[PDB]
Amino acid sequence: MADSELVAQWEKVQIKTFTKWVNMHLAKKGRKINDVTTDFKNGVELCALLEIIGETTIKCVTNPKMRIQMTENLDKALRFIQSRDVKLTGIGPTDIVDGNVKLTLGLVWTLILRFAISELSAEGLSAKQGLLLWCQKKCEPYPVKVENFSESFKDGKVFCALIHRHRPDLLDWETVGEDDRANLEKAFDVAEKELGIPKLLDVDDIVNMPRPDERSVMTYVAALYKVFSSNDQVEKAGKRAGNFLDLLRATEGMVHDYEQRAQALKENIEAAINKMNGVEPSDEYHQVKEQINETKNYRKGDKRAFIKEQGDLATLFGQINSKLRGMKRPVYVAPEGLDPKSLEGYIANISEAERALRSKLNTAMRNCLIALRKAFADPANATDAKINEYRTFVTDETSEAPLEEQVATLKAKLEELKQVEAQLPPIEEAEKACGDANIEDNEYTDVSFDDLQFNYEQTVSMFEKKIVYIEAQINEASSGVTAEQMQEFKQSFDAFDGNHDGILDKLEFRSCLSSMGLIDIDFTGGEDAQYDAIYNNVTKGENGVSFDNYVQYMKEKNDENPSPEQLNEIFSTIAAGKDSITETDMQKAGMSAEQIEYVKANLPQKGDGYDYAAWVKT
Amino acid sequence: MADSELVAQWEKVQIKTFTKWVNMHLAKKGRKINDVTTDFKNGVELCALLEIIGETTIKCVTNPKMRIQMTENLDKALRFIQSRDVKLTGIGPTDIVDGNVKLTLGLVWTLILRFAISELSAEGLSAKQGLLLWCQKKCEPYPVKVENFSESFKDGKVFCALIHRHRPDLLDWETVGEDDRANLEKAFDVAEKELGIPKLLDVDDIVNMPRPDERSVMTYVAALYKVFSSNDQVEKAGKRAGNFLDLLRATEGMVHDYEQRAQALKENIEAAINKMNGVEPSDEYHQVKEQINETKNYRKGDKRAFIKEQGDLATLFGQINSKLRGMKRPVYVAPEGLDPKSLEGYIANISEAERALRSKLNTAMRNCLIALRKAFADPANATDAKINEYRTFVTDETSEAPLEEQVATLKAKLEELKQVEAQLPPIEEAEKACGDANIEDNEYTDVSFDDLQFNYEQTVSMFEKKIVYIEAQINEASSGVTAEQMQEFKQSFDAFDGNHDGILDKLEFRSCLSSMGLIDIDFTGGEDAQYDAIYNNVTKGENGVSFDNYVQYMKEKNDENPSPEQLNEIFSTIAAGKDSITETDMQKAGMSAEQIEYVKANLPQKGDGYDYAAWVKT
Ligand SMILES: [Ca+2]
Ligand SMILES: [Ca+2]
Repeated sequence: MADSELVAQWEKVQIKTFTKWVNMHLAKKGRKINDVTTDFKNGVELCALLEIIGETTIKCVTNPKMRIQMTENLDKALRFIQSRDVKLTGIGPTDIVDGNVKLTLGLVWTLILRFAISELSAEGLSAKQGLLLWCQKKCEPYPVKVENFSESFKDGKVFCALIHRHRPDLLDWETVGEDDRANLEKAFDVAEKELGIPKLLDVDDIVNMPRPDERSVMTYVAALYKVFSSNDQVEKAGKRAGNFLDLLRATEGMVHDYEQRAQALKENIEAAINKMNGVEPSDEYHQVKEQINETKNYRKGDKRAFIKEQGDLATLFGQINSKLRGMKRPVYVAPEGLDPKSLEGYIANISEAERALRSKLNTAMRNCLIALRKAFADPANATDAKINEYRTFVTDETSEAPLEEQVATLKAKLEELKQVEAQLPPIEEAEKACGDANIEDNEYTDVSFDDLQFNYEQTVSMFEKKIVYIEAQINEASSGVTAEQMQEFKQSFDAFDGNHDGILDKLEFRSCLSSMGLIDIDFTGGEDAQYDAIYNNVTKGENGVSFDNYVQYMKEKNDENPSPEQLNEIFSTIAAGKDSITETDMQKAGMSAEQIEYVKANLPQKGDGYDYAAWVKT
Repeated sequence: MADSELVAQWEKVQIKTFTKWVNMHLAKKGRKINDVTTDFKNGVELCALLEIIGETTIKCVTNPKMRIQMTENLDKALRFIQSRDVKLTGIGPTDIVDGNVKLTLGLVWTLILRFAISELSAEGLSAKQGLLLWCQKKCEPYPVKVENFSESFKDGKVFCALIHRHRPDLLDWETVGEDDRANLEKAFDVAEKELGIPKLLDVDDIVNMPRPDERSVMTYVAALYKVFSSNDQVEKAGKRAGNFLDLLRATEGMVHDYEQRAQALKENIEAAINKMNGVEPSDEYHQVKEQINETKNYRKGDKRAFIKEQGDLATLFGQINSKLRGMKRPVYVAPEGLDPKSLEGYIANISEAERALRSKLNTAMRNCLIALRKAFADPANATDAKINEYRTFVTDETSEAPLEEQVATLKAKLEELKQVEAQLPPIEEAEKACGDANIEDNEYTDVSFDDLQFNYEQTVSMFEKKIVYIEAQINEASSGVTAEQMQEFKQSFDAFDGNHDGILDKLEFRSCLSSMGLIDIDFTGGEDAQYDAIYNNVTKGENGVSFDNYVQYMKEKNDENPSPEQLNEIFSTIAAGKDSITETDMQKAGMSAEQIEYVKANLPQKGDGYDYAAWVKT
């Protein structure tokens, strides 16, 4: 009969915990019982416990005098119990009054089930088993087995499981799983101070006993169910889902922003490649420079922005994926061809498009450059060569032809070279072009434009000179001008003829004459009127100065000059016979001091006089 | 006796002309004679003729009464004649009184010689012959023979010769040489109106006679000699030499000016060639451009001036030579090596020096150019190639080596490439150089500097990424971070780390957190003080943010996130058992409208509720 001590010990525990359960409710009305087996005998404490948990007015006798009134009290109380789905055919009021142990404890038992765990029953499952299923489901991750209401809860790691499964903030879990005194005390303490569940079970007489009482344990779990089921626990569970949903919702915002922007970037890179593939490399320099310059704006602007953006997105996609890795949720997969690895390839492309464009533009500029240099070099080299061929021709004097023919030949060859004059202003333009295009190296020619202009002018003037000199040779008999002499007239005349019309202007002629100093008249209140008349005298009409008129004048002025014999007479007459010319003779003759000085300077002296034999020598 | 009519005829002419000579002198005192043979008989007219030509007072009887007084008169007159060198031993006063023809005419003759042509006699030459020599010398260019005083002067072209030889302004010469009446009348007329010589010879009785009288002709020539000998004729001859000397003197000025200037030009061209031959073609671009530019100043300035000056001088030398050709004088020969043909060669030279210099400068610029392009192209091509070799290496995943070794290998190869970073700023400088030197074509490379910088940065970042990911693989067991997961942390952290010190600044960290939105706290009067404390919480000291600290925080934040089973409970508790979550449950649970919207948006609906089987699925 050892299986008799265990039955008793349990009764001692089941009386403690069923008492601890009644006054937990009675307390809300200030009432209290000491022992369920003895304090329910008068009926009063049961009726008042029923009125608090059931919320109905039962007005029983507070001080029952006779066993009849105690019984009277219980019938009113038993009517209330029976009305709710409870079976009470077995028990009568007579024995609950007597204070019968197991029937009182069986009645306290029936009420508990109705008022704490009746909700659990599920068409094929008793109150005990539906509560057991509720324990079982809430303990799936935990290293406990929940198999009965005695053996399973002895350990007490199942009591801790029920609090951590519902509220992980109140008792941390991996600090559970060794001591049986500890984990229980911690759990009963947690339900007492923070859940408001009174310590209905003693910590010491569950650890001391081989198996705890099944009914006592069930009472506590039911109380635990009501607190965790409580409205406030639902509210706590609201805030928790809130926190989790909100993070996903901010993360929705993050995936939307990335999507809008990733698309944008893909589109923009695409736009750029169309532009780049589209542009066609110019033949013209200022255009190609402009095309080159264009690329530099992109490299400077957009290109920079496109790299940065792809960066930022690779950032965003990574960050977003971290957050879902963090939430234990599945990773974000970006729409086909908007993953960042895809995105990076797009950058690759426009980099590939740029490199192909500028290289294409590079050869353009190179080619353009070459063409520009040859646009001045090939003509100028053709032209330098032409003038030179004609230079050599006028330089050649091996001809054995008649002079009149040589003149005709010359003027004929002159025309050709004169024709060249028009090609000069195009080549000047082509050199200037090379200048604008910034080239300070030619490489195809040494020659310059100014060299061409100067060489041409010289060769043209060279022809003009040889023409006149052979024309004056032809004319020597006819007009008494030394061929040689004529050159000098042509030479002088040309060089004042400011235009090249071979006629001197009234202004233009005066300077020529003024140069040679033939106009003795100077200043005198500007007494150049004589010139008005001299101009007219020279030009018979003529409204300008003829080369022939010019020459006429000069021949006329030359005729005024005495011959050397005629010169001799003048001196003879000065000296009155003697060849020696004394200073006194000249002074008496009236000559200016300066004239005398020249005579002395220029004439060899014999004795007291100056001989003039050498001047007459010819 | 025909040679008797000629002797008479002559006497008739010699009386006319000897009379015409006496009263020419007598006129100056108002006195006059009609005939020398009859009016000298009284002596008075002779004495008075003697007193005018001799300038001495003889006071003879004006009205001689007796043949004795007439004779008396002549003795006084004959004393005066004899005193001057004259021979008069033959003639007496008695016969001159009688009126003897040939002796009177012989006495008139002797006086004429003394008072008009005595000057001519020259120790071996009679008065007649010295006068004849004087005629002979003054008629050297003329087509006359002067052989006697009769036959030679008959023609009269010798009388014209004497006036043109002395004064060519009064009777022009080539309008002489046909008519004998004409040329004589013109000459006698010229001496009458402009010389003041009276027509002592009749024009008609020299043309009518076979030979004119020798003595009559001589009388006129003597008179002609005195007028041409006259002071005023000397003065006229002064002005004439003046005019000729002065022209030479102005011409002296012209040869001096040319000489000073021709020298100058020769010297200056010389100076210029020394400069040109002296300059040495630079290796450096800005210098060579400067050397090129220098030439352009000369071509623009001096060169122009040197051509002009040589022109002007060729003008001056020609003009001067014309004037001496004009003066019948010998031509000016310029000092050896200052003739204009010489001068033109000097211009040739400096043109030759210029062409050699700029060509030499041209190849310089060409070379300079090439060097400059290769100074960027060869390094950049070396560098593009290096980075790419390292790119391929990090791209290679064929390795079968241990991970720890692969990490060591990687960081080791990373150092090398990190070293390159310093070569980048030199190549940027070398590209910029090419830019200043105005080259928009390269030709030796397609590559750019920005391409190098970007490719480098990408490859360096590529290494950093693969290092951390293999390091997180190695660490997975130790620290419960998905290798993959760690990247995201590194990825995010790096991208806010504004410097590259792998530590985030207080400012720098806040942005990172702010980005992810983990800091719920915002605005509230700037209530970021919590952050002060959160920063400190993250960084234990630490005065910055550790990558390990960063990661710690994130693991900490990740741990706060419930598992999918833990998520299930929260929903179970909301729904109080049923899997279907109604809107009302969530509203009663207290959840925000937005949370509810997300639930509906994200969760498949069964009946009246929203299932959460898929979220728990994992
Ligand atoms: Ca003109
Ligand atoms: Ca930093």
